[PDB]
Amino acid sequence: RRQLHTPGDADPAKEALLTWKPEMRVGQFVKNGGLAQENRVRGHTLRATAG
Amino acid sequence: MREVISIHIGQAGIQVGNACWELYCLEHGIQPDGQMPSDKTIGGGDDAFNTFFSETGAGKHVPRCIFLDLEPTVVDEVRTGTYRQLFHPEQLISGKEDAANNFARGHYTIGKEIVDLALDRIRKLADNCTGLQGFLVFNAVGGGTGSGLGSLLLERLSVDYGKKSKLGFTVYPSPQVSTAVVEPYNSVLSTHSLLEHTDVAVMLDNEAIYDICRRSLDIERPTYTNLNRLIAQVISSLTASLRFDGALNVDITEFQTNLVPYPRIHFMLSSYAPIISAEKAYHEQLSVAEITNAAFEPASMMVKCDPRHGKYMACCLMYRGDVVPKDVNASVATIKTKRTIQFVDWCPTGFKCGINYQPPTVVPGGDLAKVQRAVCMISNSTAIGEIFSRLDHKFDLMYAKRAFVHWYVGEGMEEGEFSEAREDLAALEKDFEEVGAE
Amino acid sequence: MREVISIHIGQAGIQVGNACWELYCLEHGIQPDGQMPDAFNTFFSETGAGKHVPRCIFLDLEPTVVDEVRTGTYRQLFHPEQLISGKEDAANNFARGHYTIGKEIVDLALDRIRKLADNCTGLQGFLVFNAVGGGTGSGLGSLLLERLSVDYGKKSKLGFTVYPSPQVSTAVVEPYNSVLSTHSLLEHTDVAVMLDNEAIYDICRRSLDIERPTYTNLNRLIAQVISSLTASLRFDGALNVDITEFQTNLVPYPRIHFMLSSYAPIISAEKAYHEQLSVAEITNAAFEPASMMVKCDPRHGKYMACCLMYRGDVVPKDVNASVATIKTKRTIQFVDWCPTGFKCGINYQPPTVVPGGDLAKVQRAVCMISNSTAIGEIFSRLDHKFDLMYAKRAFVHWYVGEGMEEGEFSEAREDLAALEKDFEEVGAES
Amino acid sequence: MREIVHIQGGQCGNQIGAKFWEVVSDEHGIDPTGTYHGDSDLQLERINVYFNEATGGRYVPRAILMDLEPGTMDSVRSGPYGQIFRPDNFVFGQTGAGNNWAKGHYTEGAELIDSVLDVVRKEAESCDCLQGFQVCHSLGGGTGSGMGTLLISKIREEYPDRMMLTFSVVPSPKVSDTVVEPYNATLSVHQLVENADECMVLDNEALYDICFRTLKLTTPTFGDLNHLISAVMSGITCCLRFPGQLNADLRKLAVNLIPFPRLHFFMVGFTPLTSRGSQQYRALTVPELTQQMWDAKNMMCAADPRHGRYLTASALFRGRMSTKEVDEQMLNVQNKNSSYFVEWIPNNVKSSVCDIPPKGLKMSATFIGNSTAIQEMFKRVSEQFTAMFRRKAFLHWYTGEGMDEMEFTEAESNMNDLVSEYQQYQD
Amino acid sequence: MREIVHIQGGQCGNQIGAKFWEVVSDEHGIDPTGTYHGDSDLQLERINVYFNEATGGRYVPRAILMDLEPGTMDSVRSGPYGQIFRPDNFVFGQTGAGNNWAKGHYTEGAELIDSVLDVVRKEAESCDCLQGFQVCHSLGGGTGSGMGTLLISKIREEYPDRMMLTFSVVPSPKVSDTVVEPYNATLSVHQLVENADECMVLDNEALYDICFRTLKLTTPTFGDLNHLISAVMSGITCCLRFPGQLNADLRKLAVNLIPFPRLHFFMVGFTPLTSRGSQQYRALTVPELTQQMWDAKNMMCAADPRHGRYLTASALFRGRMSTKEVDEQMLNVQNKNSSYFVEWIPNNVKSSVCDIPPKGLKMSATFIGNSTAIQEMFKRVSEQFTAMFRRKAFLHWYTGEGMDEMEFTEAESNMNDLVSEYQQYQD
Ligand SMILES: Nc1nc2c(ncn2[C@@H]2O[C@H](COP(=O)(O)OP(=O)(O)OP(=O)(O)O)[C@@H](O)[C@H]2O)c(=O)[nH]1
Ligand SMILES: Nc1nc2c(ncn2[C@@H]2O[C@H](COP(=O)(O)OP(=O)(O)OP(=O)(O)O)[C@@H](O)[C@H]2O)c(=O)[nH]1
Ligand SMILES: Nc1nc2c(ncn2[C@@H]2O[C@H](COP(=O)(O)OP(=O)(O)O)[C@@H](O)[C@H]2O)c(=O)[nH]1
Ligand SMILES: Nc1nc2c(ncn2[C@@H]2O[C@H](COP(=O)(O)OP(=O)(O)O)[C@@H](O)[C@H]2O)c(=O)[nH]1
Ligand SMILES: [Mg+2]
Ligand SMILES: [Mg+2]
Repeated sequence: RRQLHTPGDADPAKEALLTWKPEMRVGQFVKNGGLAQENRVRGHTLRATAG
Repeated sequence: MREVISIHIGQAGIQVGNACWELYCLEHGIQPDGQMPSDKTIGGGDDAFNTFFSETGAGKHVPRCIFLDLEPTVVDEVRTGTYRQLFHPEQLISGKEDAANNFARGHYTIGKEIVDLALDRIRKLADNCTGLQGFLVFNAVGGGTGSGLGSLLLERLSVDYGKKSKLGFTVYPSPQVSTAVVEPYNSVLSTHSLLEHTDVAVMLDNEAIYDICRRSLDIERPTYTNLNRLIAQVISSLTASLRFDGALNVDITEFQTNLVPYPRIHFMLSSYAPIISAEKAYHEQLSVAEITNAAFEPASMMVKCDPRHGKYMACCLMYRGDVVPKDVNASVATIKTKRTIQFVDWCPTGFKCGINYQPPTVVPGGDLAKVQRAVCMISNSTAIGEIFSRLDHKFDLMYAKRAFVHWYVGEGMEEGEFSEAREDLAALEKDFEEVGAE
Repeated sequence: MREVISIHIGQAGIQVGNACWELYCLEHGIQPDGQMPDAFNTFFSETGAGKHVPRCIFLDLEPTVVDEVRTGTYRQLFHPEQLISGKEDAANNFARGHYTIGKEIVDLALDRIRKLADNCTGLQGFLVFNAVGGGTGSGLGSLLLERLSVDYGKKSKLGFTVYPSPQVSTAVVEPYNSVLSTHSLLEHTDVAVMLDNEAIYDICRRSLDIERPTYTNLNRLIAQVISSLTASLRFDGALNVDITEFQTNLVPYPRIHFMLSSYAPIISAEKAYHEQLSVAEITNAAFEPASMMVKCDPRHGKYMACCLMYRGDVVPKDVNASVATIKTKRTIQFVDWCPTGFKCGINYQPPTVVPGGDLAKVQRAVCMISNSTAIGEIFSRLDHKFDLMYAKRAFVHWYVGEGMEEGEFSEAREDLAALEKDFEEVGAES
Repeated sequence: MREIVHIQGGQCGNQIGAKFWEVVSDEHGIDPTGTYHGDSDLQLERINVYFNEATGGRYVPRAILMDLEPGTMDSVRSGPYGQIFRPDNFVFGQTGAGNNWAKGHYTEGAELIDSVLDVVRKEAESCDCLQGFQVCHSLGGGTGSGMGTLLISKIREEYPDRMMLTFSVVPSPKVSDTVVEPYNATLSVHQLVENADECMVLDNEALYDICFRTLKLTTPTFGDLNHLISAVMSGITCCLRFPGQLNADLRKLAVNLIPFPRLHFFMVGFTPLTSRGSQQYRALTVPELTQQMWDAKNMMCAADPRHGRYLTASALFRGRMSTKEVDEQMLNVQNKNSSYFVEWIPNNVKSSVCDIPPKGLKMSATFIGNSTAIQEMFKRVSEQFTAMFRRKAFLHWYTGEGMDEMEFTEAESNMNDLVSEYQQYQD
Repeated sequence: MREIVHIQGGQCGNQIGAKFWEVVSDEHGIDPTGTYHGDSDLQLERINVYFNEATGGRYVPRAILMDLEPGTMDSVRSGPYGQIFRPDNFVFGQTGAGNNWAKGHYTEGAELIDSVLDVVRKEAESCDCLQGFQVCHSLGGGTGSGMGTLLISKIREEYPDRMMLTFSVVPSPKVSDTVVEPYNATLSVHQLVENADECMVLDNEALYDICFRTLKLTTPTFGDLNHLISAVMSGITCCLRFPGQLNADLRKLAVNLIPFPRLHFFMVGFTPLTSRGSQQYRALTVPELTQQMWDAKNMMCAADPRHGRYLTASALFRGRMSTKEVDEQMLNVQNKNSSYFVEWIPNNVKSSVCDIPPKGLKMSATFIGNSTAIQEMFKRVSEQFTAMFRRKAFLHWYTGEGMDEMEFTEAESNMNDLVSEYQQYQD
């Protein structure tokens, strides 16, 4: 069959799972005077799920 | 998560919706085509909360709103206007023929077919959002689409979405400056449904905003465009605590527990304190104590009623801009020590103060000037019983020998449904009197 | 090695296959002449040096539609003798295509099926394409399916057929041809996937917002359903769902194998930028009743078993998370004796867009084929229309005079009469 | 070997604690990351009290942040000293209590009070010997009141022999912010009587008097009130973190203050508060600190100490002082004003001296006073309640999430008993 | 002198073991090509347990890759670390089971079970002394379940004195990937209760809950779910491949964790799981490993360990550590909550030490637990099995392959018998 890349591997945090790298850091962002908040690729579902 | 779904019913709902979404786009910097500029979107692509927009793919925002109206020629102007590429095309809902000032047509005959299609997009917007706080409803009770489809839609969201707040900004018939003959009929039947379905209803009156434009703005020639651009300023300042943070944030759910003391009593007045034209704003010193006095003036009320006639149950203060949290406290002490206004004896603490850190954004081409501070005052008063009693008097005059009844009777409704709304409004009238009684 | 042989019978069969193979050649990069400028072996045979032919036959007793393929843009693609033609059609008569004029062509069709079966190493199933409203779609479809079951035992017979709509129907004797088709398709076809013209009529009206679509616009998105079913064989994925996977995961009882079809994202070009397409939205849209490709109300029926084919950028939680939301939805209902009901498949290849088509480029898609008790509503309407015309024996002398005996109408009615009793028996709560 | 677990609840509790962890971290030399950079060796002697040692030398606070609205969890970590807190401790809701005591305590508590206990159980287990728990919240809202008292109810049944510090702000006499504020306080004080072993009373409008008159700040920031509270919350535990001439832990402060179990509400003042325009001219001495200590306006409560007698008081001195000078000054204020002190308790004021002053000051003192004058505050909250409850105004919300009117009547049962039990010692 | 023959069955087993050999070869220092490039002497001293010596320093796994479709075999070979496997070991059919358990056990699996037993024998007598056989498969499929239990039944009759490790992913409560999970699982567990010696129970949603709540990965696919299983895989046999202070081989884990011969199903969980942003805050020391190891959120099965008492448990600790501290830690956790451990077995936890930590960590642990909480995941499959079998739904596919309804009733009775004796020990 035709080989395709797995689409789930695009997450930067998943590039090395089960390794202890304490110097990995999390960024934040501000939206025009709004509340500064954590920047993830999909942080909304981690924050408040869906529905 | 903080998010609201705005729905706009009737001709007045769409025109207010055009003015409000023009204000929301300039608040967040969204361009009319629907794309935030490239310098703004350089940050994180995640959008953890936006109470009025949802991120679509890459850099595209669609409003969380539906434009439903039975007459196609009003929503088609949105569909051909400068905001064509902003709104989702399926979200704009048209119809074949308008209700034509008929509560019977908007609720039974022609409003029943389109309300199922309206609920389809509400469900498609409910699952898309995660934290739903409430529904914002914009309609005028004088029209058939605003009354009939407004009553039918709010009845369905009550059953489908239990315990969700439904804050409805409604336009009621004016004592003098009113445009329709059957406004007393449509407004009385609207209050039979708006009483128990909506959570909080903020009264808006047509000629009271006319008097603000003539006096404060010195615009001798005002139209509906000028009225809605500051009606929208009320809505944005009311919900500014969600989108932007301040010292004392006040959510939509913080309104309901602090403003209405009884389930049946949920009609509110509205006030916007600094409403100053361009040439008057520079010389005037817009201080916190100065605008707080102006918010409680009878002229600055957007409902044609005198607050001195009634008594204030509770007051909500939506402060915007550079406001330290004690000059609002110094203003409340000066307001509450005044004897011209009257707070009821059983409510020792009556003020709900909320502060936001952003000044109101001025609409380009608008009539308002850029001001550092703003106070949006929402109050519960017993003077609102003057508004419903006058509409009760006009409705009883024409119903005395049954004028304009064959239009309503023929289009589905029965004769006895007129008396039920009359009794519901009359029982509501004594409810306002007994709560103001000491 | 996996292969699959697709046959096409009737006016609807050739036109759908004319739209299926133009999508198949686009996915594999096959040019119209037949030269690619490892995954093509499911549908294309490697021929000589750098040349491919479709693993298909176009048989029809009406030579006009077959000659259109011969003079069309795909004259160099198809092998010339797979385009099997006949002298004159069955002409809306089941008895003609099954007894008199069907016999002269069914021997040549079976011979060429054997030559295609010998070329392929491992055959997984046969794809049939026919419309039961016509003569050769019903008659020759019944004859070829009967012979193919005996010649190839225990091999899956995947059925893609079109039933007449309750409202929109283009011939008078379609209820006569439909009932006799169901008798043969009941035991010979292993798995039947229903299609209805009027439901796919409504999808293009509402979702693709085109107010004058023709038969070409339907068959272009028919091919999207067929390609999504067999995308597991052609392309890799996290959860492959083969042809033999699709039989035992969807068919609980031997006589209950008719199924509904649904393709979730039906989005035009201008609608694509505005709508935020994600896995949760398309899973909601797949179960939406107006997105069903067969005109019936699934709210009336019970979801016996469901299959999901996810193509494109789909992570395995979002298919699992959406199914949890769909299972907790109350407007749909699953049958009580099937608590584990969801079969899901993820294919990593996004769907392709045809030039000049209406569907827009989407990152993810869902093809939903499910067994339901609402399918008995289709058979009730066809039984009512058939019983009305057979009440005083109208349009019967055409069938009786051409080989068929009178009692063959009665036994086919009794076959459908017991077929309704089985759906209400299996749908009854125990 | 004694440690304190800190819990912050609501909009008010999170911002007070963030300003508290702003101040208590710098005096031990921990930067906003967690690395020690102080210039003294005594700062690292007691890091365990408020910080957990982690890999790489990082110190993480023993802080649990709770709220029902997710906006405040953006407000804590994005401000100064916001990255020290553990992201696992960021436990929060999605809808917000919205100033309802019923929502915080009955409906929205049940999905979150299980989760906040798992963080507290994890943090208490990691410790070796808990000195006590310390919470800071508001009695005006619903998130820090209904849910805040719910944790206090559920933590005393698990740890009954450990102390419970509550730093709770109350409704104000003059000007307020929430309409249903008397409803939220009367329910919360009803819970706070039996479980909280000691309570600290705060209010914003006493701090407004302190900021405008003593510190003379022209336009004080809303966080400038928090810095007065934060200096106190560091001052109660000042003897724990550092050595001193007179050792006084949280237990010795507790056992000396309360004569009887129900009189655990205290009013607190902070002594060395001088404006920047006159900080050169002020000489910081023990007679200077004590004179500013016993002043009515220097207290952080609306209760005037002149109205009701001081039942028992305590002072926590920081810096280099003389034990004879401190002891003779505390005897001077009792002998000069004996009518304002209770007669049947000799030696009312118990003083403690710590040899490490706070940053920027050579001498400091935090004053704790248990007096019957605070009954004026609780009666003022109670008289606002009886005006609203007699007509059942703003009660259909509270009964919406499950509670009955009986719990409202029982709220005034213990509130009016509390003010009557305070009253019997004033006479 | 002890070695393990690895068997992989089905699409899941081929994919799970492909990541399993990814982490083992990286741990033992084998490059993707096949040679050795490790810089430690302890890596190469024990490589015959999983690898066979080849010409030129090449190492080949003892992996028999068996299925019924050629699609899954090509995907394993095309991926990274997939070229180390022996192409002769790639045994496969052509048609495919299609998740029909009867097809993989009787019809299609019969003409391949002679071919796969030919090559597992070739791996067997080639090496010296077999420690046991490790097989990874599913219970909901038909290729790895129907044919997998066919291999296990034959490999137990051939070699009846060797160990048997089964890593079976079980059907899920909340979500399903196929429709015939209750039919396949009840038939497979019936074969697994007599044939298999000890079982690892895995489940995808608990892997999903681990990588969402704990790891805070918002979009993990099957790629890193198997990575979680792969760390579990290497944690079981860490005693064999590396030395330690306390050595406990696969027989010692078998004798301790199995009190009675039908008490062989266990749940498993990997200890040091922390989200990427919170790695700096979490210190890496044994007491905070133990609280995560015993946490109910860390179990990779659907069974909640709080519902059922622990009959016997074990910890597979890896890294530099102290036995004096681990022994009291295991004693403390048995005394903190003694209600969750069974009474008639003292010292329910047997712990082992491995001095070589896994790659990227300085300390780790693997938990194997025999608790009666696994009756929950079995009885719901039994509940779903009785739902369809009484209506004979999806049974004509199974009875067309020769298995009549008698084996379905026998599998139902044994499944009900297995949960009958789990509850007899909880009481
Ligand atoms: N503020 C404001 N009020 C408006 C505007 N347009 C209409 N109104 C109010 O609406 C009343 C007219 O009836 P509508 O509510 O517009 O009629 P409708 O909702 O479209 O119902 P139908 O005409 O039957 O379709 C007038 O008396 C106005 O008070 C507007 O643009 N701005
Ligand atoms: N979707 C789709 N349906 C078609 C198409 N052409 C015909 N049909 C359906 O087929 C029905 C007619 O039956 P057919 O089997 O196609 O008739 P036939 O194949 O010409 O049979 P003969 O006349 O004997 O050759 C119509 O009612 C249509 O619903 C097509 O191109 N696309
Ligand atoms: N001193 C001080 N008071 C605060 C702070 N934040 C809020 N408050 C007070 O808390 C009262 C309302 O608290 P609220 O936000 O309703 O608490 P919650 O809703 O239960 O979380 C207001 O009157 C404020 O004066 C703060 O940071 N410092
Ligand atoms: N752990 C894990 N489980 C998987 C993976 N892929 C599929 N599965 C599980 O396997 C089940 C489907 O079984 P299947 O692959 O058809 O079995 P097979 O026919 O023997 O290969 C599903 O319930 C999945 O939970 C994977 O990559 N990792
Ligand atoms: Mg109109
Ligand atoms: Mg034809």
